[PDB]
Amino acid sequence: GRYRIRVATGAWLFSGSYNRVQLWLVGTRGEAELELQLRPARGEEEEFDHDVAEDLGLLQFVRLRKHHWLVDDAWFCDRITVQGPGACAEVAFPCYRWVQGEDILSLPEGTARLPGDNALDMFQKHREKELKDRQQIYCWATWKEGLPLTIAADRKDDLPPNMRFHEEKRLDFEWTLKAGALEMALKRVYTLLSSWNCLEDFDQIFWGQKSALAEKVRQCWQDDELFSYQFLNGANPMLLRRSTSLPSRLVLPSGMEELQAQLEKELQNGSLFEADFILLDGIPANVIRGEKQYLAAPLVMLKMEPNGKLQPMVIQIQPPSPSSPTPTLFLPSDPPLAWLLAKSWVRNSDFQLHEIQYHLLNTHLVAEVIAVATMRCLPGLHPIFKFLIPHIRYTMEINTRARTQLISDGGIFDKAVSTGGGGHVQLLRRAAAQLTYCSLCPPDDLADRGLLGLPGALYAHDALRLWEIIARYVEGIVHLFYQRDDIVKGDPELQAWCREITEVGLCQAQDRGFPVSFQSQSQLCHFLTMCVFTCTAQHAAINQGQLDWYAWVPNAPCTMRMPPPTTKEDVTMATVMGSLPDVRQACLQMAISWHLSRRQPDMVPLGHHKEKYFSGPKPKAVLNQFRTDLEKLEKEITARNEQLDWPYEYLKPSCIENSVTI
Amino acid sequence: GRYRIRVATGAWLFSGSYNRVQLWLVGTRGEAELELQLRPARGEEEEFDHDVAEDLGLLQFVRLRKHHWLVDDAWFCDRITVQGPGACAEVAFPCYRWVQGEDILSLPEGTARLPGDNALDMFQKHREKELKDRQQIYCWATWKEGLPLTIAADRKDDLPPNMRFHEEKRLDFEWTLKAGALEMALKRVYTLLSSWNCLEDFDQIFWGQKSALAEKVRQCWQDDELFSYQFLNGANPMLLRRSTSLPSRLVLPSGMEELQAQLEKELQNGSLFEADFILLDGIPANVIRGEKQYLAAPLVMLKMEPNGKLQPMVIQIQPPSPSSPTPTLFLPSDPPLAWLLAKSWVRNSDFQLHEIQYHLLNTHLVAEVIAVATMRCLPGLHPIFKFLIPHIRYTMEINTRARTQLISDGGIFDKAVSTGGGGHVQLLRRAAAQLTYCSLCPPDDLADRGLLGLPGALYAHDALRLWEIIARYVEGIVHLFYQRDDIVKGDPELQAWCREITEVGLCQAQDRGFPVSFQSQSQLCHFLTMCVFTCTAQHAAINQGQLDWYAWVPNAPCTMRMPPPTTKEDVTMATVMGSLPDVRQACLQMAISWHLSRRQPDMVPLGHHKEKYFSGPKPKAVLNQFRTDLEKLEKEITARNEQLDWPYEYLKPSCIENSVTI
Amino acid sequence: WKEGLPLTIAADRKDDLPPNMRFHEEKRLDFEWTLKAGALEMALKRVYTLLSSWNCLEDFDQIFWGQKSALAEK
Ligand SMILES: COc1cccc(CNc2ccc(S(=O)(=O)Nc3nc4ccccc4s3)cc2)c1O
Ligand SMILES: COc1cccc(CNc2ccc(S(=O)(=O)Nc3nc4ccccc4s3)cc2)c1O
Ligand SMILES: COc1cccc(CNc2ccc(S(=O)(=O)Nc3nc4ccccc4s3)cc2)c1O
Ligand SMILES: CCCCC/C=C\C/C=C\C/C=C\C/C=C\CCCC(=O)O
Ligand SMILES: CCCCC/C=C\C/C=C\C/C=C\C/C=C\CCCC(=O)O
Ligand SMILES: [Fe+2]
Ligand SMILES: [Fe+2]
Repeated sequence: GRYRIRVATGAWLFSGSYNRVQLWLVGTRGEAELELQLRPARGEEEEFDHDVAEDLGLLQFVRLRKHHWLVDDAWFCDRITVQGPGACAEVAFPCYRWVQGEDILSLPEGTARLPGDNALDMFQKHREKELKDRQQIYCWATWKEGLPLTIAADRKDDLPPNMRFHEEKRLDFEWTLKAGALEMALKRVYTLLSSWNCLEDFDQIFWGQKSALAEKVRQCWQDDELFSYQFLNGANPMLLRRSTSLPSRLVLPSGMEELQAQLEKELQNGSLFEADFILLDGIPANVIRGEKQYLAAPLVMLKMEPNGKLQPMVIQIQPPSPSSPTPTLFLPSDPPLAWLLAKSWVRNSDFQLHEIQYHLLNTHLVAEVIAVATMRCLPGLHPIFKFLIPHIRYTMEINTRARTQLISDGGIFDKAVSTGGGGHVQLLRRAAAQLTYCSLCPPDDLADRGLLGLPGALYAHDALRLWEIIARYVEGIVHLFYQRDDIVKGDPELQAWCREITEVGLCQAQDRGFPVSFQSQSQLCHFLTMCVFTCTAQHAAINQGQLDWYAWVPNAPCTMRMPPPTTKEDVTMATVMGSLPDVRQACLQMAISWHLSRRQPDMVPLGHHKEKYFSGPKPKAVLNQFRTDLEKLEKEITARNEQLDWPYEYLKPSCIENSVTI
Repeated sequence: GRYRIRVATGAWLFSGSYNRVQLWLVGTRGEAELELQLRPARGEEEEFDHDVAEDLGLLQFVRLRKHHWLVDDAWFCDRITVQGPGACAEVAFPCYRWVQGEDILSLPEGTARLPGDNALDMFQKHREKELKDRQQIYCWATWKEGLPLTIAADRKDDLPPNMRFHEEKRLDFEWTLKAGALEMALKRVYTLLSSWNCLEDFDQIFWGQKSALAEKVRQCWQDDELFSYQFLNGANPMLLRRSTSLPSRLVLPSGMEELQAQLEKELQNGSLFEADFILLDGIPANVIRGEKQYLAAPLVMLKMEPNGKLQPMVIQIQPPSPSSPTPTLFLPSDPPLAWLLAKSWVRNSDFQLHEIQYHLLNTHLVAEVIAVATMRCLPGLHPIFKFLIPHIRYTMEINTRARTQLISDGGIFDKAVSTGGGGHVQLLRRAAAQLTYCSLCPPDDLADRGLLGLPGALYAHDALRLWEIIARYVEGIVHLFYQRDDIVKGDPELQAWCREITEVGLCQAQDRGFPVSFQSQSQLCHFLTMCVFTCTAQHAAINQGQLDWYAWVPNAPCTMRMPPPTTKEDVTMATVMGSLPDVRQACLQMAISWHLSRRQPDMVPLGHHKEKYFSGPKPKAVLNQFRTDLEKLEKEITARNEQLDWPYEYLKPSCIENSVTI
Repeated sequence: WKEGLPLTIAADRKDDLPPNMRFHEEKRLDFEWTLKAGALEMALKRVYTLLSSWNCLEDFDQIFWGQKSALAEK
């Protein structure tokens, strides 16, 4: 009758010394009440040997009440494990939550359970009560119309406590914000007594917030090879697509018959690629400190040479208009300053579409919709919730901090970036209309963009490998808990979660290929693979490259302070320098790039969450197989990268964070 | 053949993601090599299920090698527990150390073991090797001649890494130093545009660094009752002693026949007490910023009324000299300003003797001698080492920080305190000559001082209760591991530790009653009870009252800026105010009082160390009985204190830190 | 000064007042100096509370000094 109760504590803030807890061991045949004296230690759980006279049977719940606690005392309980009298099996009760208030917190038994039709079942009652509690604390908010809905939190303090940053993450985030502000102030003081008239003057600020790859970028940004390489394996690999036909906007003037012949030859050869930034057309540009920024919607046509390297054929900086039916077509054979300015405009547009569409919307906002819907509709007992909860860690707070500080009206995005000041919200709406289910799934996105089988598309290879590994993990968990298709259909909480993402969170995403329901195990598996890839791998691909490719500001301008060139002979070094961002906007670009792309000291690698929501050995085995496949993929990526002058490192699983946290 | 290895990690700093460890399970019949991937979590240990083909037998050692680690990566391993194939007993291997370098770290089996005469025994070889390693990293240093020896560390960075502050303690200590510096700067700015001519002007600085008891002290410091009460239950309860005879220095002039009759009546009644500050006689006073400080060696005679309250009879501020054969005898019936100045001089002298003799020397330096000798002569296998190691935590670094920052030449003690500037080192030498073994043991110290059985001596009652409880803990551990007297005598490491404290650390303390050897279990029990009380309870008594009694600077001046009065009629408010410290020294007194007496957020209550050095159930039971007695004593002290206008709270076991850390 | 209120002396500023109604030297100097002293003490209190939490009633002890009385302490 000796029950050993081990309380793993994730975090605590105990002002006093007597922090007591009333704990109930609720079993099938009875419950037992205990009084425990919490004295948590770092790295060690607390044991509590207690003799229970009554026969509790199989334990189903652990109930917690904080007994006469101070108001400032906080307790994040990781989990409670109970060893029976002679059972010797540590029955797990995962909590992973802040125990607040004087109310009883019920922790169900750690075996993941689907909802049933037995209303009298204790787990069914607990999951219904839990779902009501979650649907009252986790509410949807419309941040902007036409956008996917957010968590109902005006500020980070309005968030639910379980979605908050833990101490180490919050301290690191705020300290690195102060460090970036300090370094930017030092850079701006440094450039007060220096001229800003040549590209080498960007060396005056190119320090502290940079990488070795960023130094290589500073050495090689003017090369057309690196400019073309950025479309495949740069910060934004999400836009370039193979051309099945010449674009309609690509209007060639007279005398471009050689370029037309080359474009037709690349088209019939199947080596013609395009990056169309047409989503930026008609987007109002920012006005920063009374200075008008400028935006363009370029089209750049690339050719794939036999050596696996892309080469630029033509840049059209502006789409055709009634005012300008035939835009100037910039070529690599042009005067070098005009071609360099055209490449800088294309990379600036890539910066806009990368940060707004493919970083903020496709990864951050989609993961926040997944996070809110997972908390609202999937109870703690649900296997899909236990599967998804490590991959939605810190997503709500990082999106709330973005909405309050970065992308607010007057935020940091309105201080450096050309799409800011309201145009970025319209661009977010336009990209939300383009935010399809097909675009978020690498096999379908890369088949649609024609990037399958490309030897130099390192992102594409790594993303397909990550998708099949993550899909193996997903199908292992789902086939563990959903044996048949009718079991998937018969799960009301899962269907409610699917509707919450599609109908509610993504704002009627039926037309955009998102499912309203799951009719089979495979459909649920594909959707959850999309969720995990968006929360972990897509964000790592679209986020880790910010410092590598954006610390050198001329390689990817955050804004343009001059109108796009319409003639090639009129472009000088003064035109390029006035078109490039000033030192304040460039330093802000560098600081945000560093802050967002740096490795978090408390980061969790993909699949290596320490929180044990699942209790059974079979989901643990599926997770272990997932980790083994990730280490094998990391070995393959390292072996490939060591033989490359330009390694792709953003999709290494150790460097892929387990959720969207930054 | 499935060995489950659980690695509890106290702390880590992992820059990268692949921190591998080669672990050897060394048993009586063989050893097994493993490769473990460390991914530590807060509050949770790391499990590692591994199949061992060979029969290891009973496990004796766990060997650790860091396998290709980064230079900045650090790992403080708490302990390693191994569960056998079907044994089900978690064989513990406590480490509680920073794993540094590429060398193999051998962790013995957690059962405490005495040294044997079998040289071929693996534990004997390990403990000899460990003792050599410890005697090379833990060396004695002579900070000042005539003083007890210190750890060989010129700065805190020169300390052994296992004696360093952990992250939370170091951050809290440095942040509270910056906070105290900020608050003092604000107080000094505040007093620039205010007059300093009355006692109420000390209200201008009496904020932020104070307590409710300190406010009561500000309300009642001029009362003779509180002044007398401070000798029994104030910050310094270590000096007042019952008078068996009238002191020789108490020279009464003519006309003091009534005072002589009262002193004789109190002497024959047995209610005559004295606080003789004669140790301060001839001590050179500080010179702070060109202003000469002044020191006195007073004698104050107290009478115990039937209601249990002490009352002051006479204050002699200066001892008799050839120049002044009959010093002025200040009485409570004098002009009030002269009597108030005499009481302020007595309390200033109490501040000097409290901080130098009874805080720095009797508690901090003695615990540092115990700490260094324990590390040098007692191996990790030794039961007395496992007993003492929680009670020597942070002692070396707090003494090193004191020696480098506070009490150095030009340190903070030379900036506010009258004994500073070199005189405090001479006072430390004089108190070291008075530092007897009898003085550090409450039953003997209170019997010698005649404070036994006093109803109002709350410190004395709490100290005797703490001594008997701690002695029960000590005798439980010792009788668990030392069954006979010849076992105590036959332990060479214990005798070496005794010599290291007495002959080496305390600099030939034979004449001062410290033992050169242990001839019985009871002698070792009494000495270890002295060690634990000095490290925990004596320091708590002499340290927690600093803010309560010293935030109001006129209640206990850190320095005196005028010579002591020789006449009663010439003392004015100007004389008192010029005698009291200026705002800079008073603010420094307040800041140090707050910094030293505040509850550390990471503090370990007495007997509640989470580190499990002992593996057996019987030392755990002895520790549990110790904790139970401490909670019963805390309930008794709280029940006594709730009915008292002046509660004594410094010896509550929850408020007693487990070691000298501040 | 305001409609519906009792009427005031016709003086937009203190300098527009009749000279016989003006503060004498000691009163004016004391009033202005105590305004500067209160501004100084408030600046010091606000600097003090920058690095302190404001979540309990005892945090009002962080500012309860300098401008108080014994009755205010009670
Ligand atoms: C991790 O590093 C960071 C990245 C992004 C933003 C910050 C900090 N917030 C910020 C906002 C606006 C600007 S800003 O130049 O647009 N305005 C300024 N106003 C003032 C006001 C007074 C004195 C100087 C200045 S600079 C700069 C930084 C970082 O620390
Ligand atoms: C927990 O709080 C504390 C307790 C004790 C000491 C410190 C800080 N060290 C310190 C040393 C000397 C002095 S001191 O007034 O003797 N000198 C000064 N020099 C300068 C130099 C420049 C500007 C101002 C000053 S005040 C004060 C503090 C604390 O933060
Ligand atoms: C006898 O003592 C006083 C009582 C009442 C008012 C004053 C002084 N006038 C005042 C007005 C407004 C504020 S206020 O915090 O509302 N604004 C601030 N603006 C700035 C501007 C720059 C720098 C700091 C500040 S604080 C505070 C005082 C006293 O000295
Ligand atoms: C890195 C290039 C410059 C800005 C890019 C624009 C938008 C970022 C994309 C998604 C937004 C998500 C999270 C931002 C994180 C935290 C807000 C704090 C302020 C900051 O982080 O500043
Ligand atoms: C509290 C009254 C004024 C000073 C008293 C004198 C000496 C203290 C007694 C023992 C010394 C031990 C530890 C001091 C701790 C740390 C040094 C940091 C500086 C400081 O802590 O300042
Ligand atoms: Fe991000
Ligand atoms: Fe101390």
